[PDB]
Amino acid sequence: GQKLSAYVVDWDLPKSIAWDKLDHIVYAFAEPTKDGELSGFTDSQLKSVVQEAHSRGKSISLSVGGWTGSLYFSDLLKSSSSFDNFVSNLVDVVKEYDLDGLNLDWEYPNSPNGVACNSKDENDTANYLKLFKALREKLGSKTILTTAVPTAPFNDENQQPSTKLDDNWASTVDAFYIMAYDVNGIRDKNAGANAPLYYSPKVTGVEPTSGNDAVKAWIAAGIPAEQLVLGVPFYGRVSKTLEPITASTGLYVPISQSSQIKGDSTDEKAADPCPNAVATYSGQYIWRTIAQEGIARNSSGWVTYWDDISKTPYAYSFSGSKVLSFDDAASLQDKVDYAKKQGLGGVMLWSLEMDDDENTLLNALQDIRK
Repeated sequence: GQKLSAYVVDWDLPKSIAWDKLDHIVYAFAEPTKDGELSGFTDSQLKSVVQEAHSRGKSISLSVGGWTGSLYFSDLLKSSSSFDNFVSNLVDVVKEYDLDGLNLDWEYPNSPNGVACNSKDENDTANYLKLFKALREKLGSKTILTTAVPTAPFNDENQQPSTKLDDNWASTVDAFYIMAYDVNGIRDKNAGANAPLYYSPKVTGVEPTSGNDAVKAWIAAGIPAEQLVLGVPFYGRVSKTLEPITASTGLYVPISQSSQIKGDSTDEKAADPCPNAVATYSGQYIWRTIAQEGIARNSSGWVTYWDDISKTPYAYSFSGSKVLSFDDAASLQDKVDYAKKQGLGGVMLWSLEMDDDENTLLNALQDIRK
């Protein structure tokens, strides 16, 4: 298995990759086109990084899909001819780039969530498994086949999270990388954690999930814990509170749902790949910024707190009335402790370039690889 996997992104590769602090690089993203070709990544970068990984004895997978790369998965897999062509192209990419694996990041099978104009079909989840089976048959047992997954099992024919997965999921796919981040946001009445480790039903106005709830849901639906990988963020998110946060309010306070405020300098306005889509901010605030601004020592207009329920830090800036939910060394350690206790297969991180030059967050993950 891969104890610690790190996503790196084509549009912003890390200036230096800390190879000795990770086991697996996941290169994001190749985006399937309407014709089932793989586009949206930089040839020379992937070849450079594969060579570096291999020189260092490290495994590298290509991640296929991602948020803006999921438009065509449903269409591609629901037609026999496009399915076969897509499979052929995926096998070709593995050979062309000497990849050790493929990480499929369809966001999401049969879902009106994810990019609004994504194709969708009742058979999406069954077809996704068919895809993994085809890849397994063509590439063999050595290739690492993984999938990045939401906080509940893949949707069934009625767009409901599956309560019982086909046991060929676990027997075909090596690992399931749970995206236990971006959990709360403007779709919720109250602020909540970006990557809560726990969720308590006593808290209303937030999404009723967390790392723990997600892991439990995936295990309950049939995936053994050792094939689950807990994903963690190297960024936080800002929300705009309607009233100030104080020592008395805690994190879970009412927020503006009118529009997502900008996070840090990495938070560029961007529109989803749909007709007439409006450009929006994500509220992303990467660790490098959190560290540089001294948020943790109440600098730069922030006052920091810890949320004991979710086991994550948060901070309030009276200027702009912003709450930042984030992860630090302590909260990442707590996620690792949880992952080890649950006997998970490992952890993964999104994404590597977000760490500071001292590898503060990546260092916080090291207990998973021992």
